Amino acid sequence: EVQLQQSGPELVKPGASVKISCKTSGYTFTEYTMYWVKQSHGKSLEWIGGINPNIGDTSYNQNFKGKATLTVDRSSSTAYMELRSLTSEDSAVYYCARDGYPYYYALDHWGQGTSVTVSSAKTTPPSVYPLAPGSAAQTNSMVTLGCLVKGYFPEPVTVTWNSGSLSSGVHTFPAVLQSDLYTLSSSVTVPSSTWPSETVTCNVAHPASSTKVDKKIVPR
Amino acid sequence: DIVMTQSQKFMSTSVGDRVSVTCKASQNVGTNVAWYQQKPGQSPKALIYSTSYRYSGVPDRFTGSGSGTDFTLTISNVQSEDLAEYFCQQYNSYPYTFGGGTKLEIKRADAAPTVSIFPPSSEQLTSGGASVVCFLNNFYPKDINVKWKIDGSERQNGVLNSWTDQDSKDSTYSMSSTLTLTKDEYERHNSYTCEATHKTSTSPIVKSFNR
Amino acid sequence: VFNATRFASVYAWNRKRISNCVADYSVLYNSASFSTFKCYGVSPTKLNDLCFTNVYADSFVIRGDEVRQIAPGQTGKIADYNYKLPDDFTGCVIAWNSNNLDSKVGGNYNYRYRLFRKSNLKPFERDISTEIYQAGSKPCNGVEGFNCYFPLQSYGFQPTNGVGYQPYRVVVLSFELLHAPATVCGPKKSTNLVKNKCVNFNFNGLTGTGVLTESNKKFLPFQQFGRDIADTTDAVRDPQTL
Amino acid sequence: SNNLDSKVGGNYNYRYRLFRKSNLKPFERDISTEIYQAGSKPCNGVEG
Repeated sequence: EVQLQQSGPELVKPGASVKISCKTSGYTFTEYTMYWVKQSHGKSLEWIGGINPNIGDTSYNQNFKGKATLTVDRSSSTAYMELRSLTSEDSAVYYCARDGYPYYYALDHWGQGTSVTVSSAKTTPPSVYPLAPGSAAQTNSMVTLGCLVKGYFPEPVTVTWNSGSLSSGVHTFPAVLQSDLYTLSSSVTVPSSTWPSETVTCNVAHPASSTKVDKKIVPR
Repeated sequence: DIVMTQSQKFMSTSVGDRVSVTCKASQNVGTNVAWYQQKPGQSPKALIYSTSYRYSGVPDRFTGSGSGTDFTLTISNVQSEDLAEYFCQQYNSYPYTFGGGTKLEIKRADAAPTVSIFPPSSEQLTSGGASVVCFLNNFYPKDINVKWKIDGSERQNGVLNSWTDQDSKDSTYSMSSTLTLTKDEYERHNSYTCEATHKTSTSPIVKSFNR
Repeated sequence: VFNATRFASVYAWNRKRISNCVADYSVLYNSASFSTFKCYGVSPTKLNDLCFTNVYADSFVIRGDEVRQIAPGQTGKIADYNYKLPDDFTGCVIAWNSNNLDSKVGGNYNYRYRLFRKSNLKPFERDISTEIYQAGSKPCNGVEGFNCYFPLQSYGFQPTNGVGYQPYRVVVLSFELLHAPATVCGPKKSTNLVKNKCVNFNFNGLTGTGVLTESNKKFLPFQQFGRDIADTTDAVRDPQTL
Repeated sequence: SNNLDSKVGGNYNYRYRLFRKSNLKPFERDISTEIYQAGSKPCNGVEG
């Protein structure tokens, strides 16, 4: 079974350099040509370059000439991409590929992808903050609640409502950037027959800091 | 290099319907183009190469035609697994120029959003800053325009937004609006409102709170 | 073939047809001017005892490491792309060291080889094409680039090269046994001529036993022997003396 | 007897003759490990 396995996600400071691997198994690594690409968040795809393992010929894109270099290790069937002079514009995922010309193809056969983010901030634990609906009967049919996070790094956090039991209309909005630190919110819909008679709480956990914090929604 | 243009970027077709994805080229690419399929978060897989041939494992409903300038990826009987991101590539001259991308959507009835504003809590009042949020849930279609008015004056700084992808159960959108500001600027004015317009009504949906 | 002035390339392997003549192989086995001599199916010295229809000699120069690829059931750049051999080869292989003959300071550029081919050759096939070899899904358009290379490559035959990299004038001696008549044979022997003595006879196309003497019989220029009324031999013309 | 006489790295014990100076006779054992000569030059107990 032909399988391409890449590395894990790397947090890196600006100006440094990283090495992204793509291990290969299931086929003859010498003949087939390997490409490398880059997909930024929300925008179109872009191509970087390609390397040939039997010879070593390279042809990079003109916008990535002083950005990335490629090396192939035939002793372990592992390719490598080394990025240099990183800036905040390289917040993207990077895939490995495989050409298919000696099989009557035009195939790329993409791998998994390594999420490489850039920042200059130490990992900060989150701080939850509840939302005031507020007091009572707003509206009379269905009342919405919520809980914010502010100032945390890195993605993601696990926002569970009522310790993972309430799931009838949970809308965890994606994270944005306001002060080089991520923030998001969540929106739930609890009917009037249980609030504020019963306790509805918001549980946000951070796997990168191992901090468990919960805040009960209080009617105010 | 070659500029591969895709128009439009959004398309909405229900299940059991015929959809056509098109993208143009700048120069004479010839025949060698491609098409891909990218699930949200997952890795892209290949669907069509050289605009007339499928791959090993893709369904037979993905057919392609066209040569020279226009290329069309037509799907006959779409499904729930058809919702992905579709790109087009060229193989004529190095470097390879990918396309823009087209996302598929499910058609739904028109529904107005249910706006909800949340003033900052007492824990925000003793923290260092304040932020008032305006949730918008279960609306269709995607086009919307939120406007934070501060006693009749539209505020533009610190007004951040965060849209969502389509829900896989009701095919509705959701979005949120975070307005960040300091302490005394929150208690400088007396009212705050979350104006949001839509095509489902002439006048925009109004909600507000005092103090 | 073995002592040619300028050999051909490997992808341009020359072939010279030999037939309708005698071939003395014993001088080669006792030449002691060859790095290797290997005959498949038959002994090298026994070649003087057999007869064949057609005999070819495929000549080319290769590096020392590629010599093992010159055999039936091999694999390599030459065994696949420049000069492939069949699985039932029963000819011969002779190796001469050309490190002092065909070597050149800075590599010998007169000799080249198809280091890249779209696929493999056939037995005794030759490919003298100069098409740019495509390895990727991109088109070469006759010129080079990403996965597009001129297939033929020069050699590094040099005095600096080692035993496995110096040139070697290779000569593969092909043989043929067709329904057509035998045209090439080894050299035959002979001896002096005895008379007035009971001895055995083994002439060019006649054998037997008896006493041999001179005679006054008048043979024709094309007559070899004679027979009596009972269809029994009673005379013979000596093949080396009329 | 591929399960008994065989061997992963090749059985050296079971061998055969490859060359000879003449034809063997019926029921004639031969255990001469002498280096077979084929040319004119002497062998003197070594291949070459």
